[PDB]
Amino acid sequence: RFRGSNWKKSRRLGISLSGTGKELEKRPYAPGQHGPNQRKKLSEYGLQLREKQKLRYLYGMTERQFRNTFDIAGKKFGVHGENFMILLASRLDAVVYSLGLARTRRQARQLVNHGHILVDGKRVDIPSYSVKPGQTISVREKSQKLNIIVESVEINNFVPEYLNFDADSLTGTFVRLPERSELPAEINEQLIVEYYSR
Amino acid sequence: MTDPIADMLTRVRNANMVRHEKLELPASNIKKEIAEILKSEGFIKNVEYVEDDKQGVLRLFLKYGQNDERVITGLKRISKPGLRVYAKASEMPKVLNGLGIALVSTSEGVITDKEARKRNVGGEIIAYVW
Amino acid sequence: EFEERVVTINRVAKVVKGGRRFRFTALVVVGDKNGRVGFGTGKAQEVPEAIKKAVEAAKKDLVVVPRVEGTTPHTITGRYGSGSVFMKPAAPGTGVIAGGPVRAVLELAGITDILSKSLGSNTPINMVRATIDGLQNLKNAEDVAKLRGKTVEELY
RNA sequence: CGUGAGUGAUGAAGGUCUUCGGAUCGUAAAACUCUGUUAUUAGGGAGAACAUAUGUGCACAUCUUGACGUACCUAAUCAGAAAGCCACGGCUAACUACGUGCCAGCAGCCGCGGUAAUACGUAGGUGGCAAGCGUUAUCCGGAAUUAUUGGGCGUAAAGCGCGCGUAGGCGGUUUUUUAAGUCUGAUGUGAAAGCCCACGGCUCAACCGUGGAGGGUCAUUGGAAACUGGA
Repeated sequence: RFRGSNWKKSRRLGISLSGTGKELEKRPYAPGQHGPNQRKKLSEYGLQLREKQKLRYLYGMTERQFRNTFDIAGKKFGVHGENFMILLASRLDAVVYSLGLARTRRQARQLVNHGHILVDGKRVDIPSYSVKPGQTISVREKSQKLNIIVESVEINNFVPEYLNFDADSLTGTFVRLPERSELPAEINEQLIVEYYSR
Repeated sequence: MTDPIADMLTRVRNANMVRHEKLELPASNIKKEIAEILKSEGFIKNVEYVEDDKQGVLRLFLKYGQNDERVITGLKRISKPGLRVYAKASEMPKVLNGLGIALVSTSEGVITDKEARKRNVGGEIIAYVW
Repeated sequence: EFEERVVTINRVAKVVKGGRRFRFTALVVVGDKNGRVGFGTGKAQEVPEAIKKAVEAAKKDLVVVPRVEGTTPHTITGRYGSGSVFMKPAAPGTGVIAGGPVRAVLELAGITDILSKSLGSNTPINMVRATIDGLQNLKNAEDVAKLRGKTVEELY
């Protein structure tokens, strides 16, 4: 949806969490123009905007397309501060990042056709799938065994919580309740819980 | 007297700055429990009983620490004549969840803020002198 | 033991009788690694002896910054000079980033729940003076309770 | 759905800055496999719901329809193309060579033009964002700025020279009053393109029941007087 390089997400933002090594062959200093100079200090509203831009490259849906995402991480009752990390893992990228189909989120959004999609009935080729207690995000009859669906079947052993994945199946249908602290913590919570409100 | 607690607010505050153990607040007809509403906690310490004659003068009996430490860091006026700060069932405030006693008078005379939400009423506490 | 933040060492091209005198004004934040701001400037020929010079001559310009339950007690401002700041509360278990003004003010207050705010300009001589203006004008829980002189749960 | 890479030769035939030092527009890349999600003909088919022998007290029988008739989609798996315009020394996330050289450009803030303006114009570009991009008039971030939270009674934003007088705006009078008053009282009602505590789906859009809950009610004295200006 960004149609650009996916290597500037760990340079303009301060929370990428998409790859292990990225500053090994790059230059982990400051920005681009003044990359050989010193760094700065994120502003009050800037830190909440930097995280939004940091999640802008991470989340497939950008400004206006992620309406539900922001709407579910604000008005929704519960821990408003940690509502951006709780009610935001209901996408189709989580299933691919828990079964072993795509290591990135952008590739996980395009893995809703090449990889497992048939979630025990009606499927969805969007970046977010309605996986609830009863949906088994699996593959189709003709696309039972794919190349991107059965790529890292043995390379990705450790799986995440509230997710299921096996050999020649990769059907997620475990717990429906997820963790609100089972995600990277680099951005502020109350800051985004107030700024968004406005 | 134009302001009921005019000298009252300019006495304890001044006595809590120059460290005045005994105070001389001009007692009136409602200047008794209004200057001793914090007798439950320890803000204005406590007193035996307002003793004078037809609105004469009332003491506050302020107490300090070893090196004269004031518990109150300056007292300002809030509920005065003219406007009315009646706290109904709108929204009751909270900070440390229970500590001292304030200005919440209804039909029980002088009560604390512990049951302020229970009664859901917010008035001004007052009392006569002797 | 003490989080000393040496931002930069402003130099000067003195055009006096001497060819080119070099005066390095090493700038270092005099923080006590707790929640105080701290700011001192030196003027010695040796930066190391100049950084400590302002840390031993200016270490009482700090201000005690308490915390409620892991969130800024009050969103204060800063009206001292050109450069200004702002206190934005966040969740106790969070973090900070880069991009804006000074970073040695909320970083000293190990809480990871405050966002350092200071637009004004880039001049780092009138932007840190506004940060201490709001830090000293901060509103605490009991601090405001004494202002009214009633109960702590009667002014919220 | 959104338009091709499961794969992948310094991925060049030599150029992008090149003091050529390497990297690369370049895990761009060949030429296929791949990726399905383009056709090829297709037969297709809620506001508003009960009827028409003469056999039937706000109930109903032989016999009452079309101006139509191709979302999400994992499927045929032809090959149907996210480009763009802008700042680039910047302010403000952004550039290299030439060509210019107060000629022209640039031109909110800056300013850059009388020589070495990567600020100019072309090429290789870069930061942004999203099927596009620069423009014109219209609220609020900007910031309290007739100050209201948000004005002084002096330099600031502030000395009516007017010395003699009731604008009812307002300036101790003890006690003292018959109840100006602070918190109780008829409550049925308590509805609402109303923030409805939930309530329905249209993937990207308009698919709407809950009047008691439900606040957005519709118990706050008749009342306890030693008290704004007036004793």
